[PDB]
Amino acid sequence: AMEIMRQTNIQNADLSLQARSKLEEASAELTSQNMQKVQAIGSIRAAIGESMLEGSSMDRIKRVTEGQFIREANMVTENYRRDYQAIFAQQLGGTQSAASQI
Amino acid sequence: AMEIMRQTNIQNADLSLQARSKLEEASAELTSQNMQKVQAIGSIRAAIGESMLEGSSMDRIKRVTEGQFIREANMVTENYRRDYQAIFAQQLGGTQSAASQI
Amino acid sequence: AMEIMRQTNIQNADLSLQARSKLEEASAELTSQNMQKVQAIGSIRAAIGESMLEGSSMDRIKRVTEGQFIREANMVTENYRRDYQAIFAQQLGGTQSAASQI
Amino acid sequence: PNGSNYIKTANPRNDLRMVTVADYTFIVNRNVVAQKNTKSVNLPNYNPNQDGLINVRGGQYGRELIVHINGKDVAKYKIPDGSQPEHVNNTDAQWLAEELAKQMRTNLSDWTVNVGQGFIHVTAPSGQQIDSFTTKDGYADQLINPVTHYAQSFSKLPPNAPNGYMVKIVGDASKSADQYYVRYDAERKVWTETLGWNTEDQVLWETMPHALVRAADGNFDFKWLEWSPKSCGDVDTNPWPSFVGSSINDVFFFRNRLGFLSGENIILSRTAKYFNFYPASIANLSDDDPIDVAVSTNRIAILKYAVPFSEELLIWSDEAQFVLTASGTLTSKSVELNLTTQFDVQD
Amino acid sequence: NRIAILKYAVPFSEELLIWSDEAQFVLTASGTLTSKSVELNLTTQFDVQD
Repeated sequence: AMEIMRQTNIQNADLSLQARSKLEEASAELTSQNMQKVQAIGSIRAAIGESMLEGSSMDRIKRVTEGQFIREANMVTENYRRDYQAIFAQQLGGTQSAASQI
Repeated sequence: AMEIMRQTNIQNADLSLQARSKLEEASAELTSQNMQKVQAIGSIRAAIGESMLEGSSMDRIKRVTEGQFIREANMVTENYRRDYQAIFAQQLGGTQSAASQI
Repeated sequence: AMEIMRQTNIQNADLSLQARSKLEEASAELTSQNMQKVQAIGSIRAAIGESMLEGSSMDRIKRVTEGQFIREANMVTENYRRDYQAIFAQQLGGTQSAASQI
Repeated sequence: PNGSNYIKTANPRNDLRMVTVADYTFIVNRNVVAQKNTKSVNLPNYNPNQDGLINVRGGQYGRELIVHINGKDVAKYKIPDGSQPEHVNNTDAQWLAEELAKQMRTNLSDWTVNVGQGFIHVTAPSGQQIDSFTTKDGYADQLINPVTHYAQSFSKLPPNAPNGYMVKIVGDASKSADQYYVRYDAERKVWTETLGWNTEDQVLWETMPHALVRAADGNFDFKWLEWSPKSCGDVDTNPWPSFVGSSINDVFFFRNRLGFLSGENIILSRTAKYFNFYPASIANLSDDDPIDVAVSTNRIAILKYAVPFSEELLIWSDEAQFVLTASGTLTSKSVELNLTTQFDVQD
Repeated sequence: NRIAILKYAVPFSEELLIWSDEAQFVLTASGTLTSKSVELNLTTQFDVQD
């Protein structure tokens, strides 16, 4: 039973390490989408500053593309949170089966 | 037999959680196709409003593309319903085999 | 032996359900190729009607593209029939091995 | 119908400028300014606080449920971790909700509690709001998602909801780019964007341009056109038309869209529907959006008149003349204004 | 912008011309004439009679 608890806890720590790697690669994905967002919104300013349109509807389009990037960021972080739910629940269920056999 | 009932029921609850995930990601797919549909039908209204065609045949082409997107939505929800049939029948068969061994 | 025959028959009914899903998704593939075919042959009529060439050779080219799509349909239905042969023969071999063990 | 007050002026000629497009000839008074109608707000003071939807999701068997109500725990039930095939009912959606909701009723009746196939709804307590709504049931909250009225994305919005509701999806507070309001309508399972909390949807109407139309009976009716309600969330995100302070100086049907030349703004109504002036939809650009543009140039310029022409409207202003030209679908994206002449004009 | 009865039409070749009482419009489509490409233009304004 000591070997069993040690093995299940090592698997749990492995899963937590997986969660760490997942969060940091999600951070690398978020920052890459950011690195795309900066260029995009820079292009958009450039456009607006050059045509003399100067309008609320013109600002509206800037806000539209900004909301697009924000939505993608939200999709990315929701993906991360779902993966976290998956791995947590998985380690939980494993610990439960091991506890029942114990 | 108690351990067996509990294990099969935990697997069934896992499958139900899976069904919940399937439905919400299907909702995220439907809403994304919607987010495409809005831009498409906006472009179509722009076209029709600008050419002075003023025709039922134009109205027909708008209805054609609208039906395109509606068929697409029906396709994705049919995919979801087939996946639901699959997972339900799978958990049912598993419970049946466990009941026979019990 | 009763459990064995029940299990093999449940697997066979699962395979028949797979055959049902296969035929209906093949129907959805055929109808989609049809939905492409209608647009294609409409474009072809438009072309032929426009020029005033009035040629048997243009009738020939229309028949050529029509035969293209017909061969495509025959290809997909042949794929379906091969898959049906595969699943049938598979369930037959399984039932045979189970019968030998019985 | 609806009076004839708008037409009156001391000098009819200078002030009443009009255009004609068959069914409805639009008569627009230069003199009378528009006003937002604040006596008709859609959402008076939507109480964001009162209602929370306890999401009903999968149980996960043994993981117990603790659901704080108004920050106070009253919802405690632990799923019977019993093997029995009959015992498996312990986790289905309706039953779990019932267990939890009746329990909410026991603690206090100030808030009314309900069961829905997908949800448990707290009716607003009459004077006391949910000061804070939180819950940690199960390891990852995989059973109950508190949803509130504010959430992170298109995701995390409950699947079934009451016949009317409001959810504002916000990316972050400082940038309002992704803010829009979503309402669930029950009859068709759908979620739609309807105007959000506390913003009125209509100008006073009377003050706006009135329209002269001809009845089918051969007599003519002066009438107030039914200008469109905005139907989008928040005052800031769906900008007020912005001709409201100003007189509507001339009215013009450039392209197919209706248009008002305002004090400094070409407010052009959505291009293919004549009267839906406010932005059609908040978070997805639609080229059938109206174009509200101001010709800043380098000198604030009032826009005195406009001439429709064909492919491109010309805008004449006191100290310069500018041409707005877009061959492609006239859209907010392609306006392309040019300042190309400098002769003067007078009143 | 004005309901116009269409009095006559003249076939021509590439593009039919439509003559109406108060304006003359040309329907032109070089590509396959289709609902998609009609492209009507109002380009002249002389009058016609019955």
